[PDB]
Amino acid sequence: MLGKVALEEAFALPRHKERTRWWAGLFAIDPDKHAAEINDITEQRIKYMNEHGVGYTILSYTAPGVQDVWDPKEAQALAVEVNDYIADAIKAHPDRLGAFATLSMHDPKEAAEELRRVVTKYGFKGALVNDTQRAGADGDDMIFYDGPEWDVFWSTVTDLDVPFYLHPRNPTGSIHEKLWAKRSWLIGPPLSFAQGVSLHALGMVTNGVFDRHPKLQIVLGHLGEHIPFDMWRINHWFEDIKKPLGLSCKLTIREYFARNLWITTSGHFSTSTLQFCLGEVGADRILFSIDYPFENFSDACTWYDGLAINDVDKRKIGKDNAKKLFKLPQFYQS
Amino acid sequence: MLGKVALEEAFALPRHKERTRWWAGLFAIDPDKHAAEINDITEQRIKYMNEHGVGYTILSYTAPGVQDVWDPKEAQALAVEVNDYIADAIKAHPDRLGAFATLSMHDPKEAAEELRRVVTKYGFKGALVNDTQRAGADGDDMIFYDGPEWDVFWSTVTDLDVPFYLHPRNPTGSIHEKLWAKRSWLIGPPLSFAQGVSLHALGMVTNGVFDRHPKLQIVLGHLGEHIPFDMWRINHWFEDIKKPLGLSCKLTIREYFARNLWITTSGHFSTSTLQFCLGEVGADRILFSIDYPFENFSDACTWYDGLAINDVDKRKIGKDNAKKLFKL
Amino acid sequence: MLGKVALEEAFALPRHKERTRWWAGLFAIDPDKHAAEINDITEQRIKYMNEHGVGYTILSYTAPGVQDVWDPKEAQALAVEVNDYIADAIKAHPDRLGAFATLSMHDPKEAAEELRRVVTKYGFKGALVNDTQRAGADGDDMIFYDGPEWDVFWSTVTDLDVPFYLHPRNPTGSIHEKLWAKRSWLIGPPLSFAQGVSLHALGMVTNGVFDRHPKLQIVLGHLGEHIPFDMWRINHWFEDIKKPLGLSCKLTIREYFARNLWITTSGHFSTSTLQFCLGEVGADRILFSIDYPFENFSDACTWYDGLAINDVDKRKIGKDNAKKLFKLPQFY
Amino acid sequence: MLGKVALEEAFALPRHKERTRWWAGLFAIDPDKHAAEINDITEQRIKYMNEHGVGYTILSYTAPGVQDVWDPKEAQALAVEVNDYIADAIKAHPDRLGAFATLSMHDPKEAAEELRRVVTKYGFKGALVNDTQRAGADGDDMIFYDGPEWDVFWSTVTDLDVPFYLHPRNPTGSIHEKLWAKRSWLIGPPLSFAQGVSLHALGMVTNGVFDRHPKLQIVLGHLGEHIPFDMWRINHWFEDIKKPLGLSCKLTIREYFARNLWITTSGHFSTSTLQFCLGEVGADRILFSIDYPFENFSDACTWYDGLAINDVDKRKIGKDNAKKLFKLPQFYQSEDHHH
Ligand SMILES: [Zn+2]
Ligand SMILES: [Zn+2]
Ligand SMILES: [Zn+2]
Ligand SMILES: [Zn+2]
Repeated sequence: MLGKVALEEAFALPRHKERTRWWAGLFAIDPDKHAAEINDITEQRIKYMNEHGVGYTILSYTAPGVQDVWDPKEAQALAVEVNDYIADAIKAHPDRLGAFATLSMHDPKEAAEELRRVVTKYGFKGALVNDTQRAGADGDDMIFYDGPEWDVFWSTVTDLDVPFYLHPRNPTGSIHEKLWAKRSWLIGPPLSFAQGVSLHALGMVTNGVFDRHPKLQIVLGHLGEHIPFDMWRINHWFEDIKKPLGLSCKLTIREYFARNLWITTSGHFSTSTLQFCLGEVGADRILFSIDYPFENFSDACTWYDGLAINDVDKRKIGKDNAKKLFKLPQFYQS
Repeated sequence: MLGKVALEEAFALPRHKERTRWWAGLFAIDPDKHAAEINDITEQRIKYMNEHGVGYTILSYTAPGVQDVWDPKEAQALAVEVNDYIADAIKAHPDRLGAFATLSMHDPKEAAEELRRVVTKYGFKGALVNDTQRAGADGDDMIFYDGPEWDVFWSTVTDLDVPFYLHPRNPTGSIHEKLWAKRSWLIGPPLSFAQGVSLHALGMVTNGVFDRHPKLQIVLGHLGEHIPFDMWRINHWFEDIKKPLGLSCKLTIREYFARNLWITTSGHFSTSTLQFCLGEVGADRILFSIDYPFENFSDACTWYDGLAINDVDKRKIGKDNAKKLFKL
Repeated sequence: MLGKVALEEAFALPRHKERTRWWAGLFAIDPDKHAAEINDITEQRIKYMNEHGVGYTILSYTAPGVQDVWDPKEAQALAVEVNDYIADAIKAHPDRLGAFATLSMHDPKEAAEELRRVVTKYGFKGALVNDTQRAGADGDDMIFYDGPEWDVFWSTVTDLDVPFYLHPRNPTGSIHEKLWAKRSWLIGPPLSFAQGVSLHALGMVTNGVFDRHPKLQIVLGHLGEHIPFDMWRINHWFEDIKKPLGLSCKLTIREYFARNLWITTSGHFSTSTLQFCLGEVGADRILFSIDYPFENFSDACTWYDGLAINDVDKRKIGKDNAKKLFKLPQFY
Repeated sequence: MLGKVALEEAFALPRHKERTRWWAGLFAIDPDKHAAEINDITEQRIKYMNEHGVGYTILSYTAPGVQDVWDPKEAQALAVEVNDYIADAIKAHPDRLGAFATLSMHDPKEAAEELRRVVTKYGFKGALVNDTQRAGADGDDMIFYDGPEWDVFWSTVTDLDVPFYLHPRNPTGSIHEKLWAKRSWLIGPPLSFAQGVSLHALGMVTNGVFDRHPKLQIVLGHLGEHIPFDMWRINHWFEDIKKPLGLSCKLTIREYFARNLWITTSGHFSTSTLQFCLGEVGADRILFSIDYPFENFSDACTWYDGLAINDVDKRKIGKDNAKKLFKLPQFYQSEDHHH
């Protein structure tokens, strides 16, 4: 399939040589290759897109990124620097590249203003945030976005009518020490990533974010970070036990997955899991994505192009869902 | 289908009735009925079994159980007390009721001896443990069982050749405060339970427990506590990235699910997820279970009895897999 | 779920006392209740709709119906009689009942004119035809609609922009005797029905009906009459073998199922097969239906309402697909 | 996966090479290659097996084969010729090649005697028959095997305890004229094949063949010739409607699929349909198959080797179900010449 759209696609700031090499060494068997590709915006990245039937990618800042920065002024300065950098870096290829906003999430009003700045000025397509904001004087705390103090931010997101991609981050601080340090091969894609995002997303559900902000679109990578596996079980326990005991969110978990939540295929090129999600989530709410350069184009795209599924859903998941959700202009081979 | 076998089926101690009823306020819409049913062994429990086609259930101590007790002497005494209690309580129904061992997991040698004691004396079918053992100052510490100090325990488990059921427990202490207190509707079946068990089970995988103890059978409830959903993703990251970087476990995740792991249908009466698991896990390693009394018999058994799947797999999952695994 | 739409729902003419008795003797355990329910249009049928959350049903003439009549003038007269009868019988329930055209398919131009007559005069939502038209002396011949001479009829269907539901018919004549008489319990839903419809519908594909008429919408019951089970196998043999050897289809079989074909859940209340069809066909092309009164409302509707599937597709399949495809107005 | 076993794998007689090459013009893009490969037993065939991880194949006579021959004496003589031919042709490779019996099915006792002859003398693994036997004048009649006169045959099959593979055959004669001549692109794999076998197999079910012969094992290719798609629909209509009206078979359709029927993956390299069949049929009754040379080894084996399903079911379907059902030699894989 030509003209696919992918949107969990990372870049790094070239000056961050040590940080990029550190993350590369934890996520890639060839870390110098990883570094070259996460730094490149317009050369190898577009050659891969041309080679593998990808018309358009929406770029986002690497994890942990700004969500690792616990000093609010340093975090804000890095978010601004990243946003200005990537807007300029993609300027030559508006037919191939868009960007998501990078945000410091220490303060709701500040994040709202920066999101508004770069969506309005640069035409960014939404925001991508690496789960909770690392915080505290020494980086031991974390900020979730499901409390009412974030209403001023979520109302900006819905006023702009752009999605928010809730990406994972590595575990840090006392949580890292107590749960993960002694089984550290589970940090990242094997388990820790999905546990963080699913906690936060279901926090958004059960703490009323989607009730207060019913137009809000939240995107989850990796086929939904475990959640569809338990769609039956979560729904049974919410509807039959937790709501009788006081849970007051207005809709069912299935209704939130129909109206507010999306899942992507990033890093999860599983035909069997995708077929399962056709039932539990539905092709209208599933988006192709790669997770480049943590994943390579060939793996994602040979898998997707090879899917022996119906042509309507293959087109929707491959590009047409994203074209409508992100209001995309005509892009290469759209 | 008649003669079904279920094995994530809880009881509590009668002397804890008030405590039991207090805690039931968070997960039972009728806490008085929940306390009555969890304390009952041979009356209502067997009546439900007879009415819903359950020939045999293996009973286990309710969560958090002994894993909530951070004083080692008190924990050990309670495990002993519970094991003797349930052996005596079920003794008149050998054809309908078995038991899993209850253990204090503060000390590997201590836990191995108590497991050996009750398996040999009472014919218990295995052990069931509610995830990590609370310990340390004020019970804020957590004991996982994937470190080398637990080899002496796992060696006793395989010597006895009985399975070990890794059951969830609620988050406690500072972890509870940091992650769950502000989104507490997610505590239990909605999310926290599976996050705990999958962390611990995949710690056993990656820290080599099944390589040092290849006979070991670990049973997971709730269709595998998220793990089968990511069978492809875990496998890809383990084989293609983590092992080249240094991960040293000898088998693939799929190989551990064929040799060492089992999943049950407890609290997960999902034809959709079960079908997905038929491909990713396989009918030979899936066991029916209920999670009574947090779940009721009618929900679990109406679902399973109505499953429109092939005859041979339905019988394997409903009873024959468990008959052979636990040698009933 | 409330407001469901069903559209493989049959009626008979009340004067046909014996032809209803015969058909019921093969496919119904209570011939009395069957006759009473297939004859009813506004009473027990709306009672069932009210008890089971069905907002609207599109009614169609029983099988084999007009396709059993090999005398063209008797066949055309029955299609006219049926079309006037049902349009009258449903007129006081426009928020609950619609109708498909009944057609004699002896002649493309004749059938076209009658379809245009009843769509224009009564607002019928399409046509429903019970597979091939019996023809010739004794009625042993069969008229298929995939030849170029049917272009004027399919051109009418796409001009009116209404769907054509290709319903099964029993096996008759020499074919019945040679293949079905000595294994007659397979006649109908067990096997014969799907073998007829799949032959005809795949005839339309490979003889170019959808290439000449790209806007044409054909609806198949019973989750597609076996075809989705072989979507991979048909696709492989068409693309890799039949097309190098002459098959001139512009599109793949999957593309025709995306653009021209639909399937319904009539008489196939199988969660297993539906889930499989979400992959092979897709929720946008699947329609709830019952096959009343051969099936009862309770079986179809307790199954559908109970489906533990995503909310978007449950709404689309249950009602919203049909609302858009049949340009249904406000109803409940 | 090495050591895979396939068993819908055809050959033709060399003396028919010109007729074979002609007919391949309709179902092979390179009919010269098709004729060369369907006529070869030990060279290219085994080379493909070596290259693609196939340890063992059971060979059978191509369709329509003896079922096309409506003179009973000619058909019997051909079946005998074919059986002696293939037994001799495969005899040096017992760890790579087995054979199914080829039968004339004009007369039950004659067919039973030939099946017994070649199972006993040659160690054939079962029978493979291309649906109904052409009979009568002009060969326009059809002999089905679900009537009571075939009981003597099915008792021989269960006494020998070998399976019977019910393979398709092209439509012929008047049925071909009436239904398929004007939509000839549906003849074969696209539709006609499955319609024939499913009618015949469900005739066996509803006419009580598996009640009179409960040990009988019938194998269906192409993931069951449509039938599992309608497992729910067939079961509902059998149990709730047709049995009250007089259908007298004793078990459900699911019970026959657990006890008497097998399906193979021949010509149906569909992860989607296979997964569906895991639920409706179960991995214990599913067998890998290729349908060579109509299908090529690369298509079947790259698909099967790439399947991301649980290890145990993959081994059962790929070889272990067949190793037990057809009593393959222990250590046969030591001869697999794997690359
Ligand atoms: Zn990522
Ligand atoms: Zn439990
Ligand atoms: Zn009907
Ligand atoms: Zn074949």
